[PDB]
Amino acid sequence: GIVEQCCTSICSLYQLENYCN
Amino acid sequence: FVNQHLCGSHLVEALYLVCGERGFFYTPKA
Repeated sequence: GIVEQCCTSICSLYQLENYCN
Repeated sequence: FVNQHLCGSHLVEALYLVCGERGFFYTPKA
């Protein structure tokens, strides 16, 4: 999920905002 | 920031900044 998307791979706004409420 | 490798507190910080008063879910085991 997030760690694979944003830590081990390069993250994006698009993906970060999927974790906003 | 957003376009980098973001781990730990750095990821959490990014989420904080981006999400507003909305807040967020940080779920490492996702």
